[PDB]
Amino acid sequence: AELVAKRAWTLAGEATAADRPVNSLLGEDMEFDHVGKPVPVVTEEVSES
Amino acid sequence: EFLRFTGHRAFTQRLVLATLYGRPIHISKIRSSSATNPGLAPHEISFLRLLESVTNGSIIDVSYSGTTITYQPGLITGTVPGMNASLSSDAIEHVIPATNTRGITYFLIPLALLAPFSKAHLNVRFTGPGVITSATHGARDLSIDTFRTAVLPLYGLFGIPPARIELRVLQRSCAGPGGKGGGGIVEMRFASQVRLPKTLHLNRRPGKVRRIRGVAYCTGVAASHNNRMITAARGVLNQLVSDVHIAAQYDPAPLVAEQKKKTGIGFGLSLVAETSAEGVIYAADEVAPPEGGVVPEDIGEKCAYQLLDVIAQGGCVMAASAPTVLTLMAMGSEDVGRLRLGRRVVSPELLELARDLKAFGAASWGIRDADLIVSVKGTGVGNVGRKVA
Amino acid sequence: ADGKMSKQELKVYLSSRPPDPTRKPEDSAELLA
Amino acid sequence: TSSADKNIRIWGLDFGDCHKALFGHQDSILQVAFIPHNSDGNGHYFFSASKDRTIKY
Amino acid sequence: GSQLKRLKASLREQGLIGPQKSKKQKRQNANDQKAEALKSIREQFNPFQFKTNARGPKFEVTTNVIKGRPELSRARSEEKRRQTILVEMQRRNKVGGIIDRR
Amino acid sequence: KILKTGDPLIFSLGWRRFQTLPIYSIWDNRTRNRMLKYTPEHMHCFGTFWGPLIAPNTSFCCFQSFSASNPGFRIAATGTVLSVDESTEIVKKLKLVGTPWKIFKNTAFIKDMFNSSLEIAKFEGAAIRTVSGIRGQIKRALSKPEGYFRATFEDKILLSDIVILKAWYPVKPKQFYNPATNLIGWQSMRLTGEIRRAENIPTPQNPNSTYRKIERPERHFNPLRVPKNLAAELPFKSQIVQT
Amino acid sequence: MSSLRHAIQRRAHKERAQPLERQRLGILEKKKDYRLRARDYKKKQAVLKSLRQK
Amino acid sequence: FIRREQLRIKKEKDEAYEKKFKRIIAEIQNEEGRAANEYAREKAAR
Amino acid sequence: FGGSSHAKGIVLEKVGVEAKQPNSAIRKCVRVQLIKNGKKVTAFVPNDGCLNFVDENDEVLLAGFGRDIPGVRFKVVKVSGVGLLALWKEKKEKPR
RNA sequence: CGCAAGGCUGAAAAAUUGACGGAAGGGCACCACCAGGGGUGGAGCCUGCG
Repeated sequence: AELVAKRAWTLAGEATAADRPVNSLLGEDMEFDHVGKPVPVVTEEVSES
Repeated sequence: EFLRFTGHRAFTQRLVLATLYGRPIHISKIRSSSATNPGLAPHEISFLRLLESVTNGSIIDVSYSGTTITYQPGLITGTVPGMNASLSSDAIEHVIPATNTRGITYFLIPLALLAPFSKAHLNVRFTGPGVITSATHGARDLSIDTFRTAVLPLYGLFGIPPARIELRVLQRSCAGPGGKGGGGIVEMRFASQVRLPKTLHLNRRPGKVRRIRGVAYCTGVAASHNNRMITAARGVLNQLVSDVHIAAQYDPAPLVAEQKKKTGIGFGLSLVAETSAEGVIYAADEVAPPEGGVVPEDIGEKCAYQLLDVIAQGGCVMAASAPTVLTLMAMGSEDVGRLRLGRRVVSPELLELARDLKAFGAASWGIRDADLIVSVKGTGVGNVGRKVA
Repeated sequence: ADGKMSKQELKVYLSSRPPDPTRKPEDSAELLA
Repeated sequence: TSSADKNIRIWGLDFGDCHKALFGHQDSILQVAFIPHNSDGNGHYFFSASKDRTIKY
Repeated sequence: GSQLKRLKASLREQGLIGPQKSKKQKRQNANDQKAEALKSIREQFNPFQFKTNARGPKFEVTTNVIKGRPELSRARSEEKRRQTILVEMQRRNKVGGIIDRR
Repeated sequence: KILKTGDPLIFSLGWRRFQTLPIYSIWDNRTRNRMLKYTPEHMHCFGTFWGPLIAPNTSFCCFQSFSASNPGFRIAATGTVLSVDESTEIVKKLKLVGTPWKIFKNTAFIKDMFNSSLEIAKFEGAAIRTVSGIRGQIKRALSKPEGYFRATFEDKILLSDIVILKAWYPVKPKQFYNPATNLIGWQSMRLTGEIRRAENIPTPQNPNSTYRKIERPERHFNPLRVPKNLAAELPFKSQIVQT
Repeated sequence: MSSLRHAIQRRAHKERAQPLERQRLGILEKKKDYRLRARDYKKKQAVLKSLRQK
Repeated sequence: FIRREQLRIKKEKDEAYEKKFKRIIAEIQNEEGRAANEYAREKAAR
Repeated sequence: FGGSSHAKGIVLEKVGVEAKQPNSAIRKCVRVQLIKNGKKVTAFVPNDGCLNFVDENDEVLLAGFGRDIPGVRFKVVKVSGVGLLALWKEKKEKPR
């Protein structure tokens, strides 16, 4: 029954915003690329140095 | 849950053989007699934490009383960058707490004999308050120098080459206040993972003990202590050997957290006698009491007397490194390997190792005369997971 | 005291690597040049 | 241990580790003395007298 | 006043910056605290370590002004993320663990 | 036939014959172990199943059904055991697909991708991409329509474009294990085609996924449109002459 | 090389079209059409920058 | 935090890979070219 | 090598199995150990997909390479008695 | 490959030119005076900072 049933939205390759439930991204653990350098936050060791 | 063991004797040997053979164990009745502190010891629960950290898929379960654990082992992965660490060259951190009385070689000997059977490398880094790099009074643990240049050449005999072993200390420490404490951090990097260890043969007589080299270390005391120890040890061994040479090592003090304190003030010595024949070395160690303040010449005479005792006693390997070489001989291929033990060398720990191997499923040992030759049939397990490219 | 070993024996023993067991103006032409 | 290099040292007398070298006088410290009784709860206190006309508790 | 001038005046009051005293003035000082005040000086004259409002309180009630440390709070939050989120990112796929019931 | 991931397979490996359901995964360019959906024709892919552990470099055979009424060539796959592990790291691409809403010069607002500002705040700074090849970055969640965001792209995207975000969702294999006890008797798990033909459900087919022929008109662009103030300010030798 | 590749190595990868629920918006611009669009815009901006310098 | 961690890990991993494979290709080319030049010298003397 | 035209060898380790780009010559090269003499030489598998047929500890015939790492002299011709191009063309199965 | 790579050790000065001021007299300032203007602060919304 699992093999014949419909694929989950994570197992479908293209998940638009109509398929999944509302805040369903917060329960997942995915990796993805980011763009650009983040800004370095000033920490106390940085200010001390 | 399946296999059943009792008692707290040879606890790390039982867990390590359980990991290597893949047989789930259940060790019951750890401290039934002790009413004050029953259950697991802190060094034992920290070894459980380290075993969970370096393995993968192992399930360890300690009971409510603390006197029974069960252990279903998994594979020894090591430091893979997806599960254990972030990078492949990254050292897996392990902290052991301040209430630790045993030396760090209590953790290193099972880890070093469980490390050639891993998938990736092992890059363990022992930090924390309770990391004593010295010998203990304790259960008379080896030092780091004793451990290194006394037992890692045995892996060199088995074909796990010591060109890739990197055991380095970054701070050194003795016990300090009572037996508890430490502070000196180490890191061990096994990069030499073998499929099957070679079936070695120690049979020829290791007659002429050619030389003695050693290490006398002082952490927190004056640096004339090792000079006085060298003069004592040379005054004992100059009746017998022209070349005894003992390095002197000195570290200021290690600092632990409470606001940091300086702990681990002590000094000790570690002699290694090298026989001209083959990889045969006899080692002995002696450390100051962590509260006593005894004479360094007393310590040098004590370690020289222990070294002459082990030289008189041992067939080929001393009884401190005899369980390691015997369990690697059991892990080797399905042939017989022949060790030459002395008749005085045979110990209750060695006998308990034999009982544990027979209980686990390795073959028995054949004992004949030549000191006695013990012959071990390998079981041919090796390491389970390795990426055959 | 004669315990001071050597730099070579220090390099084998007190290093991080454990010791393996399987070891035991003449002439005018040149001056002008 | 009161020296002529203008400081006193405190050693632990098991392993003889210096607890803290403490530079405390402007001249060469002549003498030192503990109070012997810990009946009053202060037996690890000591006086030090030096060539700069000072005692220090 | 200026921050430079008030720093010089507070250090002259604490005696850290004043004129070179003679041995007789040092005799008077040994005849007749300052770290506890130097901590307050090094906290007061470096006011950007902590977040303060300029207006003061909106409605004065009398009943018996550092309102937050952003540097210390950011370092504390980053230590919390090092202990949870980076550890889970390391042990993405790590099965089994020691079940400590005691 | 090709052999799909998820569909069961009888492995002859060691002394054991066992039916298990594997996961076929290519090693993408030696980076991430990406999960395929079929085995490649005439190519070694990695597989991953839950069975007994065998020391590696051990060859194996692999069948589909032990039936005599197979008209041709019962053995399906061959190979060798690469390694053994627990908790494999198989990974499948999940693309979050969205649509532009308002398009400025670079910053475009993208609508049909997320559902809330919480999800956008999680995916802040992520590498978003157009189908055309324009890269971009998710910048900020948008307030008034819940679920839209602002993403600054590389150049100007069009309203016809599709804006994708390529995440990698991990896929764990199932822990199924049939022994093929043939002398006693055993239940053989069927394949997906046999299941569909038995219980009468058609194969899922997306018309937006089936390939079509694309009628591209020849792209002609507008001529240059010079502004009036610039066209009146530039000098005599380069003044524009239009009757 | 070129003789060390099968016909299935040589086989072309097809291009997907615009979805049918979205075909009214025009054609789905891929890398080729994007290259044409970017070439025309860079050419027009080069002429306009030279006119602004003049 | 995940941005900073992933960028640090990506820089360290790419640097380690580049260093390791520069070493490997240099050692392989060195040994193979040494044996090839020795064989060309021993063949040209015949 | 030797006096013969082809040498035999044991595939010790496929070096460059973790290289990134698919048809890199570091990806294609394989460290083998010749039987007759005992030395470890490096040899090219002719193709990156053809690398998958070369397993560890397999008897491998290798010949010269006559024409990205210039100087690797040998190429793998047969693996375990079956020609490697035949294995790649899917004519024969490899006897193990 | 060789040197670097051996622990009277155990965490928290210079000056003939230097150190600090005071009094007098100048210059400048919508962080000063003077003359006015305008915010914020009252109610609601919300980015951000703590």
